[PDB]
Amino acid sequence: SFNANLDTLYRQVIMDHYKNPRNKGVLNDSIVVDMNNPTCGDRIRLTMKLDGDIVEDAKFEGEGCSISMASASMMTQAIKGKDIETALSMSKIFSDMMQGKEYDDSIDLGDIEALQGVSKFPARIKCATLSWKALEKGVAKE
Ligand SMILES: [Zn+2]
Repeated sequence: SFNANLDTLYRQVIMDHYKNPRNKGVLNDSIVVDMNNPTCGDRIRLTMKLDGDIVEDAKFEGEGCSISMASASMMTQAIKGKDIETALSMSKIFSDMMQGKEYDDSIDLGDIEALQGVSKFPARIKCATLSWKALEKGVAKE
């Protein structure tokens, strides 16, 4: 069916980020945040190189389900070059998309919109948010 094909296309984007992750590794001279989601057993180490308040670079290492690792990939791709304020606005928009609301759709959220499917399964919301919590934890360390 058509809804099925659209779901499959979304899923193919998510699997592209899971099997072709962006920004894998660990940055030198960076903020390091470790974060884990015991409710799925996902763990991530996010590093961020900030130029003042500009996300100059962001990498992650980790192990978890397709959702958490794909979300980390999409987040690192989406926030690079943005200021902290914009990254946090993107985090709030993503949270709203996760909660099922009408999120702000006039700022570059890139690949992240494929993760809207996950609002359908509440238990998987934690997977999708792991990286963003690390991001927030990262930038509340100034
Ligand atoms: Zn998970």
